[PDB]
Amino acid sequence: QGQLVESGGGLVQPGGSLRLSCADAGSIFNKFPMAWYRQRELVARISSGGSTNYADFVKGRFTISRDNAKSTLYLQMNSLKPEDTAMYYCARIINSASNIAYWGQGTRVTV
Amino acid sequence: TSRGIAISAGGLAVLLGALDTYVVVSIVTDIMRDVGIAVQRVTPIITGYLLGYIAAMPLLGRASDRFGRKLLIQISLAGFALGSVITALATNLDVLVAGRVIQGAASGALLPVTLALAADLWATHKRAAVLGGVGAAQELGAVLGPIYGIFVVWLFHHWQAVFWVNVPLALIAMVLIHISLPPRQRVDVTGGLLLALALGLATIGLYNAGKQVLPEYGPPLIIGAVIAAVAFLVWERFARTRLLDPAGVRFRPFLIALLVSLVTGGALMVTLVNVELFGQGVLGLDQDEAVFLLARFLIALPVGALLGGWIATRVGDRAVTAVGLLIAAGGFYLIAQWPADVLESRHDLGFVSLPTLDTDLAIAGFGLGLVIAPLTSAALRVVPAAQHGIASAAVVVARMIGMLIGIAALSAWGLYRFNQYLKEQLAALPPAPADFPGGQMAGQMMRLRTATVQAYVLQYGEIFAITAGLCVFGAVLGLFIAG
Repeated sequence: QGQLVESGGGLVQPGGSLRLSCADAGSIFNKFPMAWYRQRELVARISSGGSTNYADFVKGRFTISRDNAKSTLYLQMNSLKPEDTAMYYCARIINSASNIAYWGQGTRVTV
Repeated sequence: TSRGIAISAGGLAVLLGALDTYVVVSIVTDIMRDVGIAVQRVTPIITGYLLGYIAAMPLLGRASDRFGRKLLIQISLAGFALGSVITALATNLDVLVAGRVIQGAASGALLPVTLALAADLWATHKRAAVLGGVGAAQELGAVLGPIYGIFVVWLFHHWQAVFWVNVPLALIAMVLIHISLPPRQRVDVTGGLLLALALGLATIGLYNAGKQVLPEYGPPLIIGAVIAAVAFLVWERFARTRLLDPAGVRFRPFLIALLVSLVTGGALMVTLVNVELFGQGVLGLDQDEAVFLLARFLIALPVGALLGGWIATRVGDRAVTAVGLLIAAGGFYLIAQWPADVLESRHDLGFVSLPTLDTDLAIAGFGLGLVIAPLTSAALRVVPAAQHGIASAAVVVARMIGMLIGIAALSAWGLYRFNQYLKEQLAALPPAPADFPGGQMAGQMMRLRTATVQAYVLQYGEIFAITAGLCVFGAVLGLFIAG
């Protein structure tokens, strides 16, 4: 397989937390850069080897990570704010130089 | 004793002929302009050269067992000049290909004949270090060739200058060789021409330039090549003269050395084509940029050739070929792990870190480099003097043929498994994106692009995983090389 399947969105009281998950396949999970996007707006990016990168609005409040046992990319989101209300998408970046990407039907987060 | 000066003069001819091999890579477009060819059907400028290079090699190698090694180096340098003039005079593709054929056949003799010169002037136990220098001159020239092409067009502003500059350099090489090398009946012409015919059929039939890896004219030429090879084997049982006379030749180690040489050539060509395709297709580079990825692989080859020869004077040919091929295998196992963001990645040694792309190619090319000199040494160890020429040609022709067999076989398997991976990707990607810029057909096209890239990256892994395994198989064969 070679998937990108989001889950974990829901209603959150300000200051609360969520863990978004993005199921994938280990064939390709570790061969491309990945990212999470708002609605588009980049939230977090991770290289194939785990080098993280974040936008300004994150202020260290989230973490993007890989779990190779279930081949899932995650966003742990803590201390959520009303401004974080959005559809969140997990994207595979198919060309890193042009940052051309592909993504699925997202998961909505409302704070 | 003047053997050091002699092999230096020969090595400079080997260098000169090696520049001419891939020089065209940097001037194809300038040729296309002047010859009148549209943006390739230009391929005879490489396939014709390679035909002459491979097919004429055994017979010109054997000729050096009779007529000596100075005379044939002079003849091939004069033919290298002649072919260059014919190409420089070309208003027409048909005249370019003819001149490139003559350049190729000429340049093909220089390396085997010079390896055999080293075999004449040195005893086996120190010889491997000298074979390393000659082999280094070959691999280095092949890699500087494209740059030499750029440079002379920067000097003289016409690609024809490449092949005019060849003429003085050839005359200079003939002068060095005239003063430097030791002064001074038939060869098996019929067997040589039969073998040349077989090699030619295989070379045309295997070379190719998207769901099919051989030209449609390929398969019958390949099957014809087998038949022409049988006719060659059959003739030389009834021939009085033989191209390689089997008296005293120990064929088990000789043929294993040829088969390992064949393996090394496949690993070389597999890397030359797939890395450049991975540059364009996955990394999004220009063709000119993607070829330049090959630099640390291409530079590491002559470095390995030189040092592997010196080490083999001390530890033996079996060991350096085995370890060198395990170094090549390790490099290819690392290349199998490349992600689509490899240019951004590094190997972390804790307290220093190294670029992934550059060092995996360095390791792979250094391993293949280490193997050139001791393979040639071990082939020459098990043949008499005055078979050195035809024996040196056999090792090179095996490597050259292994390049073409390598891409054909591994591209066939890679294409087969690409399509199976493509089935898996199309089945598994999100069937559509949510709000794609440009609408749903743009999202479906991007889904299809995403599927092909993901499938290509999975193909790329298996190819270099198999290439690593075959290098280990070659490393094991390295232990049944001579000693």
